[PDB]
Amino acid sequence: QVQLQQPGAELVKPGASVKLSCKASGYTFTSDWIHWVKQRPGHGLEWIGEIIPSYGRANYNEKIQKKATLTADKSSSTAFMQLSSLTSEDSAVYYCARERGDGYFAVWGAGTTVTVSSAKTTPPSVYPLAPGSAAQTNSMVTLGCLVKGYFPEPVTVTWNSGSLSSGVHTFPAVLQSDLYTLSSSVTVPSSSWPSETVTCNVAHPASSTKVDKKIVPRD
Amino acid sequence: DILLTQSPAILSVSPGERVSFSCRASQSIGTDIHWYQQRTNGSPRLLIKYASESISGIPSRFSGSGSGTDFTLSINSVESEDIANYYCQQSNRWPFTFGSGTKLEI
Amino acid sequence: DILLTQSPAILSVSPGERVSFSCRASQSIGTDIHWYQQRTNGSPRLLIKYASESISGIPSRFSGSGSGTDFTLSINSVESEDIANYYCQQSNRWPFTFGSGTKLEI
Amino acid sequence: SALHWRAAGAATVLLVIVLLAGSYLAVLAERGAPGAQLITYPRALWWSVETATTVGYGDLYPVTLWGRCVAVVVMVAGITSFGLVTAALATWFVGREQERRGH
Amino acid sequence: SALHWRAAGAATVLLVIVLLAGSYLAVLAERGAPGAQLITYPRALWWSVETATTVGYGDLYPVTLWGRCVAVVVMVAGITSFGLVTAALATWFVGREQERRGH
Ligand SMILES: CCCCCCCCCO
Ligand SMILES: CCCCCCCCCO
Ligand SMILES: [Rb+]
Ligand SMILES: [Rb+]
Repeated sequence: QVQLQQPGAELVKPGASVKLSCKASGYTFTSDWIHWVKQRPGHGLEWIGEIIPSYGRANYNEKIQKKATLTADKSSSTAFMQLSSLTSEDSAVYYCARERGDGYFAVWGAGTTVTVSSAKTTPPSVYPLAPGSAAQTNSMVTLGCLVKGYFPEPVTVTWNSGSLSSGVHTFPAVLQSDLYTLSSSVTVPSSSWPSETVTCNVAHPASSTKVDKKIVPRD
Repeated sequence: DILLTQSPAILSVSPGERVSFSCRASQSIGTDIHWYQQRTNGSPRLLIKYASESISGIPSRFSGSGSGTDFTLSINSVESEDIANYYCQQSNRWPFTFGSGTKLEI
Repeated sequence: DILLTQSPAILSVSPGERVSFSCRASQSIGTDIHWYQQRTNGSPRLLIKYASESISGIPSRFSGSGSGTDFTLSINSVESEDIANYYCQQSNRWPFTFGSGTKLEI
Repeated sequence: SALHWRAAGAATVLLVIVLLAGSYLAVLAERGAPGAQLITYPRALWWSVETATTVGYGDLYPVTLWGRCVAVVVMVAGITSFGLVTAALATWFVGREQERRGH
Repeated sequence: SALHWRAAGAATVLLVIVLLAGSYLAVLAERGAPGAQLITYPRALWWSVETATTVGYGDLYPVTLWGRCVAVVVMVAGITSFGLVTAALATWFVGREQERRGH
């Protein structure tokens, strides 16, 4: 089971601050250190700092400007990272990881996408993508769903609650007028649809919303 | 602070070949180098610890070698699932540091 | 005798940016590097001791990092008063030595 | 049993405790100091053993004030413990020799 | 109290004095010698402690004649002091054991 649980996203206004959390599970030892790593889109992994829960001490990367403050709650096994007075430069994915005091990050969290912007949160509109009436088919058929008008990133798209993973392409989002848009593709044997249902599931953490949208042939 | 150089930044290999990722440290760090794999939109995953130690749940086709300042992460018979970014990390001297990363391309 | 290289000799930055001064030692000196600021017609003033230790009476926007042979003096949100020459100094091995200096220009 | 022997044992258990605690505290004190190598527990424990015995190869050593204070406690505990075993062995040979002389 | 115990204490205070004086003299003797690292008091004191205990990691050591002479005095003071504690512990276990045998 997921050893480190992090919230999917956090939207922050420039100048404001946010407190990221990381709930641990699995084995815990007095020698464990929880690390935080920053990764901006398209870049590498940058070490932020670390903390030792059983003692409460934290160390920080001296090479960068200090934006973080680390703490930990022993009873709830939760590690926290208070980011303050952020700017667009602070927008990135922030991972937490557990090190058993032996130098390597045995496990990482799924990461929390932090977006620094003034824009407002906007859940996505999901639209079906069924073939047109004159579209001829082969042994396979491609379906999809359009996810547009959302903010901030990200969204997680699954097919049939995750039971359908093969033949799926979820394209990177494009930003236009403070809103993102993307589409996801799915290909199944043509003989199996619509006999067997096909539904995309779209989760948008920033708005705590997850909607479904069954794909049925056009009227 | 130890600098980890990963060059080339991109490796183009054909399916089935043996590929090798390079990692050079600005100073001798014994075998305190660890390797991670990060697929598109995924979080990092430990592949090799201490330059050559296996990790359970990781395909046997992954191996590491080296000591001192030169380290190598190898993959026998590369395949589609191995497409990702590969990072090295050192734990010899504080603070821990990461390499710039290397993308595998088939 | 330890040589301290400070390059570039001049840094041109815009108001409010974060600037970074480099200091490289001819050999490893741990964290025994100290930084001084000298304004026009003024005497030197200690800014950072032992590569990263704060000094009382010095603006919090000044910080230092590094160890071994590579050291950095950073200034968050630079401003007019920061215009001056910046020198590093090592106390790891006798005799103590100074870097050639770096001028900040806004 | 006899004092010297009990003290020898106690010294051993107490030394083991100092090694473990020292390994833990060394890491705690050293992380945060750029350049420090005494920063993971397995090697820190090796460091504590070579300090307690005074072999001190020099492959690992504290660079911070607290790390060095931890080191002194380890050194003193090791030196004292081993010296206490020597004394226990002396008290043992002295008694036996008193017998062999029918005194 | 008893001699051995008083001597043990005296040896400790005298050792502390030698460490401090040694830290001071080491710096005094080493500055002026190019390449020397035993040149600031805080680390010199750390050096004196690891010489007195004989751990001698090798991160610091004198390179001049006078520094080395200072080092010998420190080593001898440390070795003697710690050895004197061992002997005091021996004199203690021997006496106690004489009791436990009703002699
Ligand atoms: C023996 C000295 C106390 C143990 C070390 C504590 C270090 C805390 C962090 O600075
Ligand atoms: C124990 C020897 C005397 C102390 C060192 C004095 C050095 C004076 C400068 O050369
Ligand atoms: Rb040594
Ligand atoms: Rb030694």
